[PDB]
Amino acid sequence: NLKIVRMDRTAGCVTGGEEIILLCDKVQKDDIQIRFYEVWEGFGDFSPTDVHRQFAICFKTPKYKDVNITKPASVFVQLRRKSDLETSEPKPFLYYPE
Amino acid sequence: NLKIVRMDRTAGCVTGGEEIILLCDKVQKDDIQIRFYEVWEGFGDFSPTDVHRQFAICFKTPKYKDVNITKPASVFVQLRRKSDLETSEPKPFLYYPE
Repeated sequence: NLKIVRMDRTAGCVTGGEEIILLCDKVQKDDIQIRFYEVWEGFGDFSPTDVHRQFAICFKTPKYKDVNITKPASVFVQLRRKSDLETSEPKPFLYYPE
Repeated sequence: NLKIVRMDRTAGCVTGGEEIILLCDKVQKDDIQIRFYEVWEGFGDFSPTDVHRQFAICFKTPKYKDVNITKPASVFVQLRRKSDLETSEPKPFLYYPE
């Protein structure tokens, strides 16, 4: 089962598109997503080639639901397997205004 | 043989101590170093537990040789095996003034 071991950033701008490196326990590159949620949900933008040897993922943050927030919005991020929707424990993530 | 596949930062402040995540091809956690060089050399600060499943390394940058530079200093970074001193191809890295 799924685990986010580390992320180099736990915050990002509401506009999205910012690169993060996430370290995970073993995943399958074609059966993995990164889900940001609050239910609002957005997905990390990456392809299977951005999964590094099943143990890391380089991705770009999704745009948050509201790019006009005036203060930070606390969300969660989890790994999720596409096939059976199994998830990791969530990590907090802070979206901040532009 | 050794390869730096990606680093989340390719620059840092001369004072060192900044966290980087490096993605690499397979290493042994007890037989790996990260060497910054220009011969001046400094080493990434990490322990074997900071090596993630042999495919990534979380480390802190070394302090540069001169913390009083007034413009950026271009150095190289390589993986190096401690046992036999085998190295990866170098990646450029820019140190910048405080």
